[PDB]
Amino acid sequence: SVPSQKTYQGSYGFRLGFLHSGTAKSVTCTYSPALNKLFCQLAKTCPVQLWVDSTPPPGTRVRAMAIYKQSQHMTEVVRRCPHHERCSDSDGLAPPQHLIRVEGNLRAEYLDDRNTFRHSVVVPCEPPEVGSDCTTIHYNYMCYSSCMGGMNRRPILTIITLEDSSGNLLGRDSFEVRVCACPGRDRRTEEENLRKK
Ligand SMILES: O=C(O)c1cc(-c2ccc(F)cc2)c(-n2cccc2)c(I)c1O
Ligand SMILES: [Zn+2]
Repeated sequence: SVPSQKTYQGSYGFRLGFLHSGTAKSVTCTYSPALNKLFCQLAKTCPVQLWVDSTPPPGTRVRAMAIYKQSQHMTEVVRRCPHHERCSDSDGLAPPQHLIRVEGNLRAEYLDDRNTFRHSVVVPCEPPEVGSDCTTIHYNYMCYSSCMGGMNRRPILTIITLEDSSGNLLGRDSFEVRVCACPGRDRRTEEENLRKK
């Protein structure tokens, strides 16, 4: 009915990481550690790092799913709004209803859960490239937080799960997301609101 959001490093020490992009007016994606919140523009690249202490087995996968953050909306499926689901911006792989896409990975799979109707996107784990210490997934969010008939100004969380080949849980992390026109300004505003409180 509601997916768990409990942080769980698990046996492999799984956790996310984010770049330090700053809060200039021109920034397209920026992460606030104080808020545990990603701010991004519509359909722009959101780099999310995956970190582990030890290598999970071959066949491990990484899934992303959005849920509403407020408890009174958490049973509602997060989906694209009535406008964006019809705007024919498909990449050939993501269903037009899905909020979260993975960019530039032909092995991404998109699930419409047959029991919960929730959407998710899952990719195989791949080792870091030589010279790197982590792997990065590039996500896109395909509706604004404000879209009427969709998120409708309600905050969402993205839950990232590390899963075995059967889909069993190996690790979990999460972050809030706001999809907005000016992520740098909005991050600055919300961090100031937190400081004043
Ligand atoms: O250091 C490593 O060997 C390493 C290895 C993997 C990895 C590679 C292949 C596989 F099948 C399962 C896991 C990995 N990873 C990729 C997505 C989630 C974690 C990471 I981050 C690593 O740092
Ligand atoms: Zn929309």
